[PDB]
Amino acid sequence: GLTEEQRMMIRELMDAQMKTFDTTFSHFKNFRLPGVLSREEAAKWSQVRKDLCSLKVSLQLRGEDGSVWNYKPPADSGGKEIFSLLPHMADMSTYMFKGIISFAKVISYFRDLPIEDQISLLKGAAFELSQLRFNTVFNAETGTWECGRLSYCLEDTAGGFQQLLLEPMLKFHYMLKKLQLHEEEYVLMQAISLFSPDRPGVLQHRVVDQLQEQFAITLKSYIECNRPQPAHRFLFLKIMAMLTELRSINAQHTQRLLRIQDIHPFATPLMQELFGITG
Amino acid sequence: SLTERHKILHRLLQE
Ligand SMILES: O=S(=O)(c1ccccc1)N(CC(F)(F)F)c1ccc(C(O)(C(F)(F)F)C(F)(F)F)cc1
Repeated sequence: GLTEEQRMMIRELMDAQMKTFDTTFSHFKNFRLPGVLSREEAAKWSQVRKDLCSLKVSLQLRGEDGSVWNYKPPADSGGKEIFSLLPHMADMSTYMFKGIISFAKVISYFRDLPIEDQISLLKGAAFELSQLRFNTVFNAETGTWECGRLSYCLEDTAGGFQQLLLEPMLKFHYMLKKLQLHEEEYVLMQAISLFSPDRPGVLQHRVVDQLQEQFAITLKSYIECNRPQPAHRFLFLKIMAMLTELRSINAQHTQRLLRIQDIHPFATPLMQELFGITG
Repeated sequence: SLTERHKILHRLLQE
């Protein structure tokens, strides 16, 4: 089994997960919705349309009484029509972010770090931790993020499957999902990501690194103590491979979001801090 | 400051 330190490391992680991850999205309300409606910048738009392109989603709002509101976004054309779902997303992302921040807070190993670092880490891992939480509510069978009463569905497009997979973000959710991971391994993934000793601004590199290794090691043992099936050989390695891919998708997504924010500002105050949105 | 450039985030860090 796991050492007694390990066994309790997973517990504080799980506890933190349970106290800050509103898996039913019951406290997510008062959010915005789509209404009931020149050479340099030109190239910029061309890129934005390519950035928001295969991230297009449908929004469904199943109500208490049994009513069902459904929003199908506009197909590509003109301009502003490709930003109609951005304000709502900004509210989801912000709601998700607040949760992440809480998560890091109750974690004892995080609190014992210099606030500067605690910020560097949150700054450099939010999106990542957010993707890991969303994955738990992703239904790969229907390409839809089931978030309590509201759900986000993927819009089929050019090339279809093999095409969507060209979108790192999309591929990341489908491959991660394929690994059918436990809550314990998801929360360990979050910790390992949170304590990345290589994020910009991080001061105590040697300590954080010591911490990431501690978690990485717990995950590795956990997998051995709970999945000896020769089939699960390399599972730990597949996950680390995933975290690395996620870190790469996160770097691009930031650049992706800036390009968008540049053309059509939308980020919330908090998002601005987290993404360093210039002003 | 890094703290000074993250009001809310920091503001959220203590409660
Ligand atoms: O799986 S997502 O993380 C997601 C977002 C909100 C609710 C459920 C799931 N992902 C979905 C998509 F299909 F679009 F790829 C996503 C990632 C990042 C974004 C944004 O960064 C922002 F600002 F809305 F958060 C942006 F639209 F700009 F790309 C939007 C959606």
